[PDB]
Amino acid sequence: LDSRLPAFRNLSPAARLDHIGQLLGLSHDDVSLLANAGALPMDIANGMIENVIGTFELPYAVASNFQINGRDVLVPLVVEEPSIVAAASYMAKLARANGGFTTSSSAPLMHAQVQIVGIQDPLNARLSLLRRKDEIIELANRKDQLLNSLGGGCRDIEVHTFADTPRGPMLVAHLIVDVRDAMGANTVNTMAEAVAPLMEAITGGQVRLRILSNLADLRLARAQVRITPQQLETAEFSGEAVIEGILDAYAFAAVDPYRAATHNKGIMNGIDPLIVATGNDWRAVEAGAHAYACRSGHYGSLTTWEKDNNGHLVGTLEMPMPVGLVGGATKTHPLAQLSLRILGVKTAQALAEIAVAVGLAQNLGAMRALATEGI
Amino acid sequence: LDSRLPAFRNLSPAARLDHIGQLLGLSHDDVSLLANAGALPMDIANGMIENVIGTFELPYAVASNFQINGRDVLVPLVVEEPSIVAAASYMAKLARANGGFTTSSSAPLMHAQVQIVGIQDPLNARLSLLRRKDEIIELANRKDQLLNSLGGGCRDIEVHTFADTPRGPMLVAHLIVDVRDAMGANTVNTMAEAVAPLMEAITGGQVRLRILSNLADLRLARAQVRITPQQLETAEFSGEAVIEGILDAYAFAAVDPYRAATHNKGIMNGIDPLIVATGNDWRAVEAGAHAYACRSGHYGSLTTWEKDNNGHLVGTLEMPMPVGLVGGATKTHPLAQLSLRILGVKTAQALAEIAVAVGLAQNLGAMRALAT
Repeated sequence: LDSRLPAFRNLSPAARLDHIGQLLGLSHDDVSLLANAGALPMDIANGMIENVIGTFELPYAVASNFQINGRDVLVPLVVEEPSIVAAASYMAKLARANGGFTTSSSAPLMHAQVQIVGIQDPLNARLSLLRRKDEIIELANRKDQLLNSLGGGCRDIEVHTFADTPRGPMLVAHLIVDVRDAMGANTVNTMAEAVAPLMEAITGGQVRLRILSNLADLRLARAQVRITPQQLETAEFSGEAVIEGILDAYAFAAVDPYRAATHNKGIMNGIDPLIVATGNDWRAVEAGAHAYACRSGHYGSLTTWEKDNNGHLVGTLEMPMPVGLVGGATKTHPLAQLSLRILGVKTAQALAEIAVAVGLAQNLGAMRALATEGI
Repeated sequence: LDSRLPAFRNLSPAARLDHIGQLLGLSHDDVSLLANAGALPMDIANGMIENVIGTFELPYAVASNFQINGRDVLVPLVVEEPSIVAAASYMAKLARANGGFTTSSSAPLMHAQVQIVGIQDPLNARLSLLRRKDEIIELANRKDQLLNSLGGGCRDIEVHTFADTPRGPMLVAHLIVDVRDAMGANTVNTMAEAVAPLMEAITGGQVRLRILSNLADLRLARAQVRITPQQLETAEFSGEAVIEGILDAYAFAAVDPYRAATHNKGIMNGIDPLIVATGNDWRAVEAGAHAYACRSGHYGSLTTWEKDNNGHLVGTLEMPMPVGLVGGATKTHPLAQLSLRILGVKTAQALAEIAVAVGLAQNLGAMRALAT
């Protein structure tokens, strides 16, 4: 319940573990998982990917001070780069004074693309599909009733066209599916294959690809922070000046893709480590994050920074966050299961909300640093 | 070296390791590193990042069959998702028949950004900097004399302007630096801080940010592959039909960002694992890759696929690839050092070339699967 971890940064790893062991009430066996190497059995490892000849380790750390919608959370991170954990913890600390981080998210919605070719009337074919939308949605939904009972399932169908391409005219259907606590790939791919035949019948063309889109722009996670001028006071700068500089730094990233790429990288320095820690696919999160950053036809910043009516620094982070609590290595990796135990997350979207708060804090630290450094 | 690794997929991890051990001539000490857990000492781990309480493992695998510019290479990969290693190995295998992968790259060039504000004459200030470009380049080239004798160093300066910004007018200088075998961040950031004072004097404004740009578009790595129709016909599909479908798949990715994001993700499924294996920063490679994919204003495909004059399928992958043989975890992690040993790479750009070939092969497999 209290994530402030005093002196944590100077406690030996063992001491730190013990600590985390107590405030979370961790089981004996659970502490053993991080106290001795080899938590990932070779036969579990050998079953995960192919041509396995061993394992590879990265430091497992915990960021402190985080507070999500008023409640404290400890955050596990796996990465090789220094400063990330510290910066995240420090900004999280400044965040608590003004209420911590405020988050929210959309329903866990993923797209499954169903590409159709060979139709001479793609535009007309599109209306035929929309005409029988509910018929397509039902076929897809009778392929996984458990999910429907669990509160998920196909909720809609969008169809897009690309009549003129070097390869001919293309029609692309998008199955919109609520995947509850899964990242969604197989739930979605599965349904895509189940409707493909019916779509062929309705359009008269042939389905080419049936697969999820990593541009999960219907599964957004949101986070907000607020920092006051008092908190940003350094030896040589006024907390106000620093706020103004951070604003100049954000503007620079909003206009220059060379700065934006770097700016967003910092955001991912905070997010990716939590993804690995929970056994999730970091390539999926990365692709969705960057593709979304250039949705305006201009590669820009995923976060926003402004000075509010009180003169306070307020930042935002809204982005796609496809992540899961079940699925793949999230279940088979003992440490992934433990990370979820440390986080206390009950839904995939809850984990997603924590991800953007950490990403927002990481961006903040990076900018505060650059903004406060002297010539 | 012969990277066939026959029956490798079915050998036990121990057998696979021994096999990699003979084949490479690794010492008992080196094999010991993958044969027992804990290759990464806590005190090494504890010094790597902050608030450490332990370690986290991921499978360490080796993709087979790769051939770079005629020479065989074994490729280490660390990832949690299945199919990646197998797909990469299988496409590499098809690639050998037609010469394997042909690669190349630019010099290891990185940008260091030096943002300048507080001036009412940015456009004019820019010419003043260009006027003394050489004076700036030399100052920077002293902050790191070792780099220069190794064959690297600041090689140029570009200056860009942003006249109207809701925050005022902005001038941004770009130091172009050859970082040899480093990824470059600290080499570049240091030089940026060394010139910032001189730039302030020349423009009259004040330096805000001084930091490298992760959009490493001056450090590109290139890979090519060729597959014949014979190699691509299944029990149910004709090779040419398959080549044609792959072509339809590429076209789809070139126009639809929803497909491109997925298409490019697959490319990174192949690249990121090699990055982690060598202790490199995977966020840096990811950011540069995707930012580069939408440079034209439209988020598209990093790879290209075409049918050449003899009807053969030919793909390419050109993209920024900032990686290092030295720097950070690449040196302190015993397994990172071992991965470089297995790779046999002598320069950072050589590792970069292997990265795009693996990324190209991964994209290929994904597409062959879906059109099949």
